[PDB]
Parts: sequence; structure tokens; C-alpha cells
Amino acid sequence: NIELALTLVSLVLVVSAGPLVVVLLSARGGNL
Amino acid sequence: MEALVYTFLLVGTLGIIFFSIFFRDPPRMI
Amino acid sequence: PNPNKQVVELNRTSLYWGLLLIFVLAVLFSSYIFN
Amino acid sequence: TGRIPLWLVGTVVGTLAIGLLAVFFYGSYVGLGSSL
Amino acid sequence: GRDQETTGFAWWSGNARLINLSGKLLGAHVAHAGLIVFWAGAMNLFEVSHFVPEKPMYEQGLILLPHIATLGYGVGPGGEIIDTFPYFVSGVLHLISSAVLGFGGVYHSLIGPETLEESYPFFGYVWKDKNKMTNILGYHLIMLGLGAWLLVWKAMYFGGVYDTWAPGGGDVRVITNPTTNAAVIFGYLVKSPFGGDGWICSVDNMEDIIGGHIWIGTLEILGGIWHIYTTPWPWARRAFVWSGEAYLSYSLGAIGVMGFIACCMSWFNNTAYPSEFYGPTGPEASQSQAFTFLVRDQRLGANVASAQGPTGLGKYLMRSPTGEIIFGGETMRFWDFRGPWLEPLRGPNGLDLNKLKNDIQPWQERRAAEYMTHAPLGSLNSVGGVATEINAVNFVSPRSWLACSHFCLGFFFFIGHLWHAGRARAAAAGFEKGIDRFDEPVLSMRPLD
Amino acid sequence: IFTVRWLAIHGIAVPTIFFLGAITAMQFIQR
Amino acid sequence: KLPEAYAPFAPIVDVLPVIPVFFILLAFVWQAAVSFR
Amino acid sequence: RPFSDILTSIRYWVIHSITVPALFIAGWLFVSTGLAYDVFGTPRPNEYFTEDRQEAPLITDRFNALEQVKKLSGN
Amino acid sequence: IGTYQEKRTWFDDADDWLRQDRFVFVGWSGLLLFPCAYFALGGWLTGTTFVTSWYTHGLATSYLEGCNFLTAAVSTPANSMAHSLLFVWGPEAQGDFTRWCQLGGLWAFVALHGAFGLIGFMLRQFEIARSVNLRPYNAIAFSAPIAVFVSVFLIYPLGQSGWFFAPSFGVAAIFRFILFFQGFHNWTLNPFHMMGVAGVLGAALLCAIHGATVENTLFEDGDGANTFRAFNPTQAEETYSMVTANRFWSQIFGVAFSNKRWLHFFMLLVPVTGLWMSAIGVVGLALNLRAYDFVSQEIRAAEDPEFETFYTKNILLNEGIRAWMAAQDQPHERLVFPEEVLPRGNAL
Amino acid sequence: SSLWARFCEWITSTENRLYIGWFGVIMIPCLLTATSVFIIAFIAAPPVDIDGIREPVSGSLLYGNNIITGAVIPTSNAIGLHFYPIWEAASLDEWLYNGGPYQLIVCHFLLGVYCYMGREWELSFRLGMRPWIAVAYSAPVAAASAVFLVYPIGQGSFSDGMPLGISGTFNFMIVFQAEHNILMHPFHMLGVAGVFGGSLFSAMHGSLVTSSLIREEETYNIVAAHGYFGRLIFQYASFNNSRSLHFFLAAWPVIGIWFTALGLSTMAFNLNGFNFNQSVVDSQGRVLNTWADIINRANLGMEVMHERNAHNFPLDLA
Ligand code: CLA
Ligand code: CLA
Ligand SMILES: CC(C)=CCC/C(C)=C/CC/C(C)=C/CC/C(C)=C/CC/C(C)=C/CC/C(C)=C/CC/C(C)=C/CC/C(C)=C/CC/C(C)=C/CC1=CC(=O)C(C)=C(C)C1=O
Ligand SMILES: CC1=C(/C=C/C(C)=C/C=C/C(C)=C/C=C/C=C(C)/C=C/C=C(C)/C=C/C2=C(C)CCCC2(C)C)C(C)(C)CCC1
Ligand SMILES: CC1=C(/C=C/C(C)=C/C=C/C(C)=C/C=C/C=C(C)/C=C/C=C(C)/C=C/C2=C(C)CCCC2(C)C)C(C)(C)CCC1
Ligand SMILES: CC1=C(/C=C/C(C)=C/C=C/C(C)=C/C=C/C=C(C)/C=C/C=C(C)/C=C/C2=C(C)CCCC2(C)C)C(C)(C)CCC1
Ligand code: OEX
Ligand SMILES: [Cl-]
Ligand SMILES: [Cl-]
Repeated sequence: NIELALTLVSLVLVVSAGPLVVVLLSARGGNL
Repeated sequence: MEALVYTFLLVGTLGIIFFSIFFRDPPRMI
Repeated sequence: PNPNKQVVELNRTSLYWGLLLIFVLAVLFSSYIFN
Repeated sequence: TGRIPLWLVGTVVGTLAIGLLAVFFYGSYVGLGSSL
Repeated sequence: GRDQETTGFAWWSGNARLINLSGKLLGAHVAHAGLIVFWAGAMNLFEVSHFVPEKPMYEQGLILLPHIATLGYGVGPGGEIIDTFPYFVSGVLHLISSAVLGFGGVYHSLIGPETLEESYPFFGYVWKDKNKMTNILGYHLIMLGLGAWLLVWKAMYFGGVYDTWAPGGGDVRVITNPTTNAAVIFGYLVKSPFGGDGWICSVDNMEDIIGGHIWIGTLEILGGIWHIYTTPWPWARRAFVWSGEAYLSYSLGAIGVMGFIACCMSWFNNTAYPSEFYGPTGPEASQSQAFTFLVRDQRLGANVASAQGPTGLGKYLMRSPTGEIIFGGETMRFWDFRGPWLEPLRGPNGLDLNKLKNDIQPWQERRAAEYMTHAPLGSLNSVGGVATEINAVNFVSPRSWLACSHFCLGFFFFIGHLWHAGRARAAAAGFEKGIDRFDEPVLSMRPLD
Repeated sequence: IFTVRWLAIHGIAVPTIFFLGAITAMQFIQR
Repeated sequence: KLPEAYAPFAPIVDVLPVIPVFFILLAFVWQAAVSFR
Repeated sequence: RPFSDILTSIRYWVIHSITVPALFIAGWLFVSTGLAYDVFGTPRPNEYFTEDRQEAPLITDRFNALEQVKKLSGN
Repeated sequence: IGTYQEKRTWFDDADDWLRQDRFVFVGWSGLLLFPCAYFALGGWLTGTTFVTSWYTHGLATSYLEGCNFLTAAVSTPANSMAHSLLFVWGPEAQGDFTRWCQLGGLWAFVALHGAFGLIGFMLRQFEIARSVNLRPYNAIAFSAPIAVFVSVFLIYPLGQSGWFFAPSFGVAAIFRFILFFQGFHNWTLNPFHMMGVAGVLGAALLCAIHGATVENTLFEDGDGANTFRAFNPTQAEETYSMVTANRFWSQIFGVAFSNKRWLHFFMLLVPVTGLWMSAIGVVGLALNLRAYDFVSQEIRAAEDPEFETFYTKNILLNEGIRAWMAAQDQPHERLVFPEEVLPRGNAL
Repeated sequence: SSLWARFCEWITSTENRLYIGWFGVIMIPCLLTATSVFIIAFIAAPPVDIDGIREPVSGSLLYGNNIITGAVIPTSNAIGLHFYPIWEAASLDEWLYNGGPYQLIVCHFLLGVYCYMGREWELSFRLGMRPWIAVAYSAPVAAASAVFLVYPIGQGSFSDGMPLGISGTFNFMIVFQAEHNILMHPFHMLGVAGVFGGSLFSAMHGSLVTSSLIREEETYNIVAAHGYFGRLIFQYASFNNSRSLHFFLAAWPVIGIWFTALGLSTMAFNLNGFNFNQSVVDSQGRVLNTWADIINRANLGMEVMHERNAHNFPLDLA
């Protein structure tokens, strides 16, 4: 299940990347 | 002659539709 | 002399609707009526 | 209100809802009702 | 970004605010290309990882790998998959390429200028500027011509495409004599779309396919040069709407038709879509079943030739309305089917019972038996089976997936054509927003009835 | 704190949250 | 399957194909932060 | 308070930061404990067919159902 | 008060409180609509979540059993119960919740509470309309849905053996109920169903055509692409051109509405009329009085073997549906049909 | 003035009682052709061997049959998807026996309905109206195309096409479910929601407007002017805009019919609906039947009966 576990880890990091960019940009008054 | 009766009914319905489109009351109202 | 006396009113569209309905209903039940 | 971006709240809650539906489809191919 | 107060378009129509923004529009298109290339690479690597050498690709629900296999990569005699690394290379290449396109799109959507005409005149373009529009079409027309010639090159050089009709067994073959006769190449175009003629879906020889790509490749490149050095003629300007939405509507309508054609190709064609990788076609599966029983019963001791069925129209064999001897049963509808496993047993007049009585090769049987079991029939939950079947087999013909998906895509894009085209025509007239409330044309028209 | 509006909100939400937990556990039961 | 060297990276390739569908979701998220100007 | 105002009140979130989790957990425990099978008499995956009856149960007595269904359920 | 001035009573107090501006209109009807509807829908959820028909229909119908949203369903009680209301205190469950659920009591609970809920909902329509001082056309229109429910979930089950032959609350359950009617009642051939289908298809056509016409004859009352922005909730002038619409349909279809009132009255009459027609047909099926087949063609087909029509072909299909589902669909009948007795066509 | 120009005007003339158009130029003749043959066929057409098993099914009021039973028999299975023009047939009698009229009617009908859609836009552009009325008419046209073309093609025969008759329509629907389980297809479910919902919305909108205009004033201006909005049960502001409401009144039904049409087209490629037969299994492996299994039992009955003599092999791959 190590493969499945690290698979979910990858899914979390990748899925969180898009919101991460928005949150950061919004926080620093970026052009969003 | 049941087929003749059926044909008459079908023809009659079509005839009503005809006058309902060409002999209809002029649509003076919008 | 009944003041309640009134008159029925049938317009062209109403007449067309009635005739269309009576014919369509016949076309629908005619088959079953002749079974 | 305040100190809370409602847009983020929606994005997070929405992500969780997608996850719950995913578990349902997972259960469709696993355990009971999996045809195996 | 942008707001409706300054564009008149709501968030649900935001991309419509990029119509006059050439620079931003470039980023949007470039980015979308990144997404397409990304999936091509990502899904390919996913398929490679989920691929197993103990099962055919069609049984493994793989759609991209069959394409590379048809190009003649990691395949061997009989369509057997020798290696998959070539497929891995394709996924890696597309995936990394998508990154480059993605960066360009993001840049031309953030840092890049909203317009280019002001700075880069060559890229700068204004809808209605027919000359510039035709020039842009020309550039892309040449690109597509080069792409078709790349395929033609792979066919006659750098190896060859897989030929399911290859002599002495199906395998990759380097096309050396591509059909260049216009009558044969353009014959398919004038062929009826009805049964038998099958329009362009009838193409069964790779020679015509490569030769046809030779024709389309040259014409597209020549057409591009023409549109690059010519401007629309008066008749065209008086019979076309010159606007971005109008141009999009034209593309939407065309791509919609192409989608429907692709659906039929995947469902009927077996040459461009090798049954070895894409699985058997609907007609192929039916004919395979008739062949499977015909062979089994004949071995048991049945004369398939004089075997009258319940209707009296022949249990195993019968005559096509045209006269050709065909398999009996409901498969009579697929009498025009042609497969590399059945052709050898056929002759000038339909099937040859002589070959059916003797000369039937074991592979001709094994292949038909496998196709019969892996018919295109399937369910949304991927429960393989004609219908009314228990949940035991997990398989849905890849042909079914492509045929259903591209058909739906074509339908929506056709509806998009109607929406954009009509709106474009109305916009030009000026009544896209609505009636003037003071110049209502109907009020000035005849009172009719 | 317990208005008709509040009562209605918890009249469905509270039961739903429990039901959702039960359905999730059902997705991990093995025959 | 992926080459032996790229085998330890199978989980990642299992998540890559679904990445494109997330982009359209990200668009609506951006509009949400934008408040759908 | 508009639902949006409440959906922004971090206090409301804190108030439901424990109750909502507990409500879900209870639901999971309910099924995991097996209480659901006993509460609704829903046959467990191992008690659908008894040694006596290897076929689906058919209740035939309306006024003698209580005892019949119990016997069919193998008590 | 009461065109005479009267002393206020507790009724007046309760009246004002129930009939009081509130997040949701409680009113007096709500006292029936809110409780019954909650128990009905709630029971359906509880049933589909953790309730089995293993002892009523011998079928797994619960998410706990492993069923999905489509398969899960609250099945009807066993045919042995007949038309028994099957109360929890009834002579069957005898106050046993577990057994009451095993006996299929929840189905009756959901149906009974849901039936009164619909009554309360229609009463709410009249109540709200009376407060708004508007003709309750919406309530009169809600009669068609209620008629369908009563005829399909009450009249039919009562006309047959028991609640067992009634629509079970489930997606797949409704599907098998539909297939059963075709195989046994030939519902499709029934003229009343035909009129009902016409109404539903006709109403859908009216809804789509009306929305398209209005949204396509809208006047330009704004300076932006988005036409939705160019509208005032308290505007007096019509947002669209009835004239332009009339001419378009007068030339495209040959006829067109000229009175907005008549148009909308027609939009509500078509659907209501159709539902009521189908309800009368279901009443006939309850008593097994169905238009199964035309004797004239049946006699001709028997005497003349070659004679054949799609009507005769459909008759054979119905024969298969009944023979290849009766064994399980009707377990009370305990019918064991040897495979040889079952009607099967060549091959297949 | 050039006569061709003069003609072009008359064609685009809005003074015509029924607007003729460039689309009508092809629509009128095609539909007139299909209507004539359909009327003659539904009345005097001789039996047709639809199953291509030499067993001709009787049709037309003359050859017995009735308004309900009567229908235009689909083309013979032998022809399949092959083009069968009257001139290709050796004798008009053969054309009737093989089932040619059906193919001719469908061909002259589909072209007409497509041109009818174009004619709608043509008049809208001539009147100065928005150009999306046809898009709504695209939903019904798409459904007709699937039952009379897409499905016939996917199956590989025009015989599969829905017969032009009441009883024939029912037969087509039954056999379809027996082979595709259309009821368990999510797209058909959307279509049923569209019609059921469309009827609900039509009844409500009609009732609201009627009660309001009960008296040119806006559809609800009256009730709005009073301000006694029924937010008691209509607690919302999404459809406060009449344009917003009417848009939904069109989107809900049209989008639903689009899905059901695509659903039928996908099932035409052998993509049947969800199959959960024997999905629930006990601990030891015994199959616990469900409502789905019961539906399967019926599907089997229709399957074993359809084409009693048109199957020489067990699998119905066709
Ligand atoms: C293929 C999908 C796609 C693409 C390529 C675009 C592209 C674009 N949109 Mg758009 N949009 C989309 C879908 C898409 N959209 C959808 C589905 C909606 C409906 C919700 C909208 C609604 C919308 C509106 C209302 C507007 C745009 C606008 C724009 C333009 C600039 C965006 C902006 O102003 O701020 C940029 C946004 C951000 C900076 C937030 C994050 C976006 C980044 C660039 C995505 C990068 C993700 C990726 C992981 C990065 C890779 C980095 C690399 C190193 C790997 C731009 C060219 C704006 C415009 O120009 O109007 C004139 C505008 O107002 N869009
Ligand atoms: C490459 C093809 C293409 C392109 C470039 C455009 C471009 C545009 N369209 Mg459009 N359209 C297309 C195809 C295309 N369309 C097709 C095929 C259809 C038929 C369904 C439509 C139907 C359509 C309508 C009805 C409308 C537009 C509108 C618009 C404009 C507004 C952009 C926008 O909405 O902002 C931002 C982007 C969005 C808001 C999109 C949101 C994301 C969508 C809704 C989610 C869908 C996901 C989907 C289910 C995934 C599966 C797709 C596929 C596999 C089936 C814009 C310039 C609007 C307009 O006013 O025209 C001027 C409008 O009203 N289009
Ligand atoms: C040889 C031959 C002839 C062979 C043919 C044999 C054959 C096929 C026989 C069958 C005959 C047949 C028709 C059988 C069906 C029988 C049957 C099922 C009958 C049902 C009767 C009935 C009373 C049913 C109950 C339900 C019911 C009342 C349904 C009504 C359905 C109905 C009429 C709905 C509307 C249909 C329709 C096309 C509407 C058009 C509306 C219209 C003119 C829009 C224009 C318009 C719209 C706007 O929005 C605006 C703004 C304006 C201004 C405007 O104008
Ligand atoms: C503009 C904008 C938008 C968006 C857009 C887009 C769509 C972008 C994208 C872009 C992109 C398109 C991105 C991508 C990226 C990717 C990448 C960067 C890749 C990488 C790769 C790597 C790193 C490697 C991998 C590997 C290999 C290949 C081998 C094996 C193993 C592995 C798998 C690991 C939106 C909508 C929001 C709206 C607003 C604006
Ligand atoms: C590769 C190959 C080949 C070849 C193919 C080809 C050759 C294709 C082409 C195709 C084509 C050839 C295409 C084109 C198209 C175009 C068209 C089809 C046209 C259209 C037109 C339009 C759209 C217009 C219209 C109109 C009119 C005229 C009137 C006014 C208005 C308008 C202008 C709009 C082959 C076969 C060997 C097979 C294999 C592969
Ligand atoms: C019977 C009875 C009763 C009552 C009971 C009740 C009332 C109950 C309730 C119950 C309930 C109240 C339940 C709930 C349910 C719900 C649920 C279970 C949920 C579901 C959902 C889902 C499953 C979802 C899915 C998805 C979508 C589609 C959306 C979003 C999210 C997701 C994505 C996930 C009484 C007491 C009178 C007594 C006598 C008996
Ligand atoms: O033709 Mn109408 O139908 Ca559809 O499946 Mn195969 O082919 Mn016959 O069988 Mn069952
Ligand atoms: Cl049949
Ligand atoms: Cl057969």
C-alpha cells in the first residue's frame, strides 16, 4: 500500500498547487 | 370499410389544420 | 324577462380547436371502437 | 467574517465533497456491490 | 484581468472578452495546446504503466497505444507487441513539450502584451482584415501539409506503418508504391456514404491511405501559398461574414463534421484502425461468430452448404441481394464486411465453400473466435457482454469508446456552429442584442393575414 | 439559537452528516 | 509497464492524466477569488 | 445573519469544528460496530442464507408473520 | 374583525403566529406538510441506507447490503400482507421496529406520510395564494401530480392483490414497475397513456419554444452583450416583442398565439390534462381492464398464419416478459417453470 | 431588374403567408415528397420483409392493420444500410416488397427537418430576431436523426430504424431496452428529467403568469407591482429576471433532449447503460438478487422473443 499511499501524497501536492498559486497571489495583492 | 372510415378521419383532421392556417381569423391582436 | 339571460360565444380559433379535438379523439379511439 | 476568504472556504469544502463522491465510486468497485 | 462593466460580457462569457485582445488570445490558444499535448503525454505514460503483455491492447482499454502501434512501433508479426519503450518515449516527449507550450501560453496571458498589432505587426491581426486572415490560414495550411508528408515519409522511410493486410501475415510494411492515380485517390470522395460504397471509410489498402495523404499534403501546402499570396474575391466577400465569431463558427462546423467522420472510421474501418490493436469491428464480430459455428458444426459433420435454416434462407451460407455468396443469419447486413482473416477464403463470387470445406487455416479460426468474444457490445460500467449479461467480463471495445465520444463531440461542436454562426450574422446586422423598440421591422412589414 | 430557520438547518444537516459517515464505513465492508 | 528505472515513479504517472480536468476547476476558483468581476 | 455572513463567521466554524466531526464519526462507528445490522435487522453478509434455508425467504402468513420472519431470519 | 368586530381568540393568536412572515411560510397547512413530508423523505433515506427486502421480495435493496443509488430502493410489503396498512402497532409487526422494517412497513409509512404531505403541499399552495390574493391556478395544476400518485400508488395496488404489486420507492424499482406494465397490461397500447405521453411531450415543446421565442424576441434595453443585465424587476413594458414572435411563428409554423394569457393558460392546461388522462388509464389497469390487443387482428392472425403486424410482434414480446420474470417478480406465486415450457425464439 | 434577382427577392419575401427561403427551396420539395409517399404507404403499401427472412409483415390500412397498428415497415435487413433508390429496384413491386418507401421517406424527411431548422434562422435574420430559436429546434431534430439514421447506421441496417407507426414505435422502444437497457442509461435519465421537469416548469410558469395577467404589461408586472411576491414558496432571486426565467424554461428541456439523443447515439455504438447484474454477492459467493436483476429477467424475455426466426446463432452481436 506504500505505492497507493505515495500516490495519494502526489495527488494532494499536485491538486493543492493551483489553489496555492491563487492564495499566494491574492495575499500579496497580485494581478488575479 | 373500417379503412375508409380511418382515411376519412385522417383526411378530416388535415382539412381542419388547413383552414386553421389559411382561413384563420386575421391576427389583428399582436 | 330573466336578467340572467346571456349568450354563448364561439370564436374562429375556439371552433377550430373544438373540431380538431373531436377529430383527433376519433382518430385515437376509432381503432379501439372497431377493436 | 474577516480573516477568512470565502472563496477559499468554498474551494476547500468543494474539494472535500468531490473526495466523498470519489469514495462512493471507489466502494462501487471494492467490497460490497463490486460484483466480486 | 477584466470586468463585465468594461466588456459587457459576464464571467460565463469571459473568454469572449479576448476577441480583440490578440496578445491574450495567443496565450489562451497556446496554453490550450499545452493541455492537449499534456494529456497526450500523461495518458500515454499512464497506459504504458497500466499495460500488460499477457492481454491484447483492446482488452486493456488502451486508446493511445493502438495509434503508436498502427504507426508501426513496438509491434511484430501478427500484431504481437515486442516492446513498449517506444510508447514510453512518446509520452515523455509530449509531456515535456507540453511544459514549453504551457509556459508560452501563461507568458502571453500574463506578462505578454494584450495586443500584438501595436508592437509585432506580423503577428498583429484584426478580424475583417481578410488579407491578414488568409495569410494566417496559409501558414497553418502549410503546417498541416508538412504533417501529412511526415506520415507519408514514415510510410516509405524511417520504417513503415503496420499493414493488417500484409502478404503472408499482417505486420509493419514500408509503403513503396503509394496510389497517386487521382481517380482512385478522389474516387472515395465521390463514393456514396451508403452501404457498400462506405465513402472514404471504404479505404482498405495502405497504398491509397499514404497516396491520399500525399495528395492532401501537397494541396494543403499549395493552398496555403495561394491564401498567403491571394485575398478573398468579391463573390466570397459578398457571401461570407468577416468576423472572429464567424471565422470560429466556420471552424466549429467543419471540425464537427470531421468528428462524425472519425466516429464512423473507428467503427467501420479496420485498415487505418488495425483490429489487432483496436479490436474487431461490429460487422467483423458478427461475421466471426457465423464463421466460428460454421467451422465447429462442419467438423461435427454438418453440410453448411445445403443446411436450410428455419426461414429456409440458409443456416450458415446464403446469397447477397447482389448475388455474392455470404454468411447466413442476421449477419447478412454485414455482408459487405472485409477482413484479412476472411479474404483468403473468399473469391470472385462471395465466399468459396471449397476453402470453407478445406484450406481453412487454424489462425483464420483462432482470430475469428477471439473477435467473436471481444465484440464491441459493452456497458457504461465496463461490464463486457451483448446485454442482459452477468457482471463477469470487464471490457468495452476501444472502438465503441472512440465512436461514442467523437460522435458526441461532433454533435456539440455542430450546435456550437449554429450558435456562433447565427450570433455572428446577427451581430453584423446589429440586432444581436435585440429589437430597437423604435425600429421594429415587423411593425413596418405587411400586416400579412 | 433555536429559531425555525435554525431548527430546519439542523433538522436535515445533522442527520445527513451521520448518514454520510455510515455510508463511508459501508464502502470499506468486505463480504 | 514503465521502464524499471521509471517504475518507482508509477504513482505519479497514475495522477498525471487527471491534471487537465483540474485546470478548468482552477479557472472557476480564480473567478471566485476575483469575485466574478 | 445572511448564510454567507455565518459561512464567514470563523466562530461558527469553531462551533462546528467538533460537533460536525463527531456526527460523522458516530455514523462510521454505528455501521462499524454492527449496530446498524441489529437495529434494522438487515442481514449481515454472512447470514443471508441459513443452514436450514439456502433460498430467499418467503413470508406467507400475514398474522403469523412476526414468528415467520424471525424463523426466516434464523433468529 | 369578521365584518362585525369580534373578541380575539387563541385561534387568532395561533393563526397570526403560523401565518407570520418567517424564513419559510409555516402557515396552518405546514402543520401537515412539514411533519409528514419529513417522515416520508426521511424514511425513504433510512430505508435505502440500511433496510433489506430479503424477506419481502428476497432482493438486496440497501446501501449497507452494497446497493448503489440506482439499485437501492424501499420495496413494497410482501403480497401476504395484502392491502394491510401494516402499522408498527399493526397485528403483523406487533410493535417490533426491526420486524416492521423486515416486513416492509417503512414502504407503507413513506407512502402514507408522503400522500398526506402532497395534500398539505396543495393546501399550502391555496393558503399562500389566498394571502397573496391571487387565483390558485398553481394549486389546481398540482392536482395532476397528486392524481398520478393516488392512481399509481393507491388505486392500482388496491385493485390488485396487495401493496406488493405497487411502485417501490427506487430508481430500478420504478423501472421494473414500468416493464411489468408493458408485459402484463400493455400500457403503451392503452389510449389514455398515449394522451398522457402527448401532454408531457407537448408541455416540454411549449416550455422550450416559449423560452426560446421570448429570449430571442427580447428588445434591446441594454448597451452590453449580456441581455440578462438589461431587465428591471419592476418594469411595466414587456421585455420581448409579442408582435415579432407572432409573425415569425405565423410564417414558420402557419399559426401563432396572439394572447399572452391564452399562451400561458395553454402552457398549464396541456400538462395537467395529459397527467389526468394517464391516471384514468391506470384506474383501468387496477381492475385489469386494459386495451391489451385488438381481437379483429388476433382472429385474422390465428386463421391466416402468414398475416403479421408490429402489433402481433409486440404481443409475443409481452408473452416473453411475463414468462421470463414471473418466477422472481412474483415469488408468492411460487412458479417453477421448466426451461422447456418457457417461450424462447430460434437460437438466442 | 434581373429576373434571378426578382426571384431571389420573392424567395426572401417576408410578405409570404409562410416565409419561403433558400432553405425552404430544398425543404418544401423534400418534405412534400416524404409526405406524399408516407400517406400512400400508410394506406396501400403491400407487406415488407423487414427481417429479410422472406417473412413479409403486413402494413397500410388496405392490407388490414389500423391507425394504431398501421405503420411504414422499415427497409429489409438484406438491404442493410445500402442505398435502395426506386430506379435501382427492378420493379416498383420489388421496391415495395424490399421496403424502399421507408428509406425514401426518411431521406426526404431528415433533409426537410434540417432545412426547417435553417429556415427558422433565415426568418429570424429577416425579421431582425436573435438567431437561437433553431438551436432549441436542434434538440428534437437530433432525437429524430438518432432514431432514423445514427442508430440504423450503428446497428448496420435501416431495419433497426424506428418504424413510421404507433405500434412500430413501441416495438422499437421495447427491443432497444432489451438490448441496450436504455432505462439504466444516465443520458436517458437526463432526458426523462428534461420532459418531466419541462412539464412541471410549463405548468408552474403558465399558472404564475395566468394568475398574474388574470387582470402588454410584463408577464408578472401585475403581481410585482402589488409586491406580494410568493417568496413564501418562491424564496429565490435567481429567476427574478424574466429573461433569466425564460432562458431556463428553454435550457432545461432542450439540454435534456440533447443528452437523451446523444445517449441513444452512444447506445447505437453498443455502449449500453449501467449493468449491475449479480453485483451484490454474499460471504460464500451466493448472488443476492436486486431490482436490477429483476429488470434483467424481463430484458431476457424480450430478447429471446424479438426476431423469433431471425437468429441462427446464440450471440446477438448484430
Ligand atoms: C483553456 C482554459 C482557459 C485559458 C487558457 C484561459 C485564459 C485566459 N483567461 Mg479565462 N476562463 C476560463 C478558461 C480559460 N481561460 C473559464 C473556464 C472561465 C469561466 C470561469 C474563464 C473566465 C475568464 C474571465 C472572466 C476572464 C478570463 C481571462 C483570461 C485571460 C487572462 C486571465 C487573467 O486576466 O488573469 C489571470 C489568472 C491568473 C493569474 C490566476 C492563475 C492563472 C494561471 C496563469 C494558470 C497557470 C496554471 C499552471 C499550473 C501554471 C503553469 C506554470 C508552469 C511553470 C508549469 C487569459 C488569456 C480574463 C481576460 O483576459 O479577459 C479579457 C478575464 O477577465 N477568463
Ligand atoms: C474551440 C471552440 C470554441 C471556442 C474557442 C469558443 C469560444 C467562446 N464561446 Mg463557445 N461553444 C463551443 C465552442 C467554442 N467556443 C461549442 C462546441 C459549443 C456547443 C456546446 C459552444 C457553445 C457556446 C455558448 C452557448 C456560448 C459560447 C460562448 C463563447 C464565448 C465566451 C467564452 C466564455 O464562455 O468565457 C469563459 C469560459 C467559460 C465560461 C466556459 C466554462 C467551462 C464550461 C462551461 C465547462 C464545461 C466542461 C465540459 C462538460 C467538459 C467536457 C467537454 C467535452 C468533452 C464535451 C467565447 C469567445 C458564449 C458567448 O456568449 O458567445 C459569444 C456563450 O453563450 N459557446
Ligand atoms: C395517411 C396518414 C395521414 C397517416 C398518419 C397516421 C398517424 C401518424 C396517426 C396519428 C395521429 C395522431 C396525431 C395521434 C395522437 C393522438 C393523441 C395522443 C391525442 C392526445 C389528445 C390530448 C387531448 C391529449 C392530452 C394532453 C394534451 C392536452 C396535449 C396537447 C399537446 C399540444 C397540442 C401541445 C402543443 C403542440 C405544438 C406544436 C405547439 C405549438 C405552439 C406554437 C404555435 C408556438 C408559437 C408561439 C410560441 C411563443 O412562445 C410565443 C411567444 C408566440 C407569440 C407564439 O406564437
Ligand atoms: C492562463 C490562465 C488559465 C490557465 C491556463 C493553463 C492551462 C496553463 C497550463 C500550463 C501547462 C501546460 C502546465 C504544464 C506543466 C507540465 C510540466 C512542467 C511537466 C513536467 C514533466 C516532468 C517534470 C517529468 C516527468 C517524468 C518523465 C516525462 C519521465 C517519467 C517519469 C516522470 C513522469 C516523472 C486559467 C484557466 C486558470 C484562466 C485564467 C488564465
Ligand atoms: C488523406 C487520405 C485520403 C484523401 C482524403 C481527402 C482528399 C480529403 C479532402 C476532403 C475535402 C475536399 C474537404 C473540403 C471540404 C470543403 C467543403 C465541403 C466546402 C464547403 C462550402 C461551404 C461551407 C460554403 C457554403 C455557402 C454557399 C456556397 C452559399 C453561401 C453561403 C456559404 C458561402 C456559407 C484518402 C481518401 C485516400 C483516404 C486515406 C487518407
Ligand atoms: C421512518 C420513521 C421515522 C422518521 C425517520 C427519518 C425522518 C429519518 C431521516 C433520515 C435522513 C435525514 C437521512 C439523510 C440522508 C442524506 C444523505 C445520506 C446524503 C447523501 C448525499 C450524498 C451521498 C452526496 C453525494 C455527492 C453529490 C452528488 C453532491 C455533493 C456531495 C457528493 C459529491 C459526495 C419516525 C421518526 C417518524 C418514526 C417512525 C419511522
Ligand atoms: O434487427 Mn433490429 O435488432 Ca438490434 O439485435 Mn441483432 O439486429 Mn435485430 O437483432 Mn436484436
Ligand atoms: Cl420483434
Ligand atoms: Cl444470427
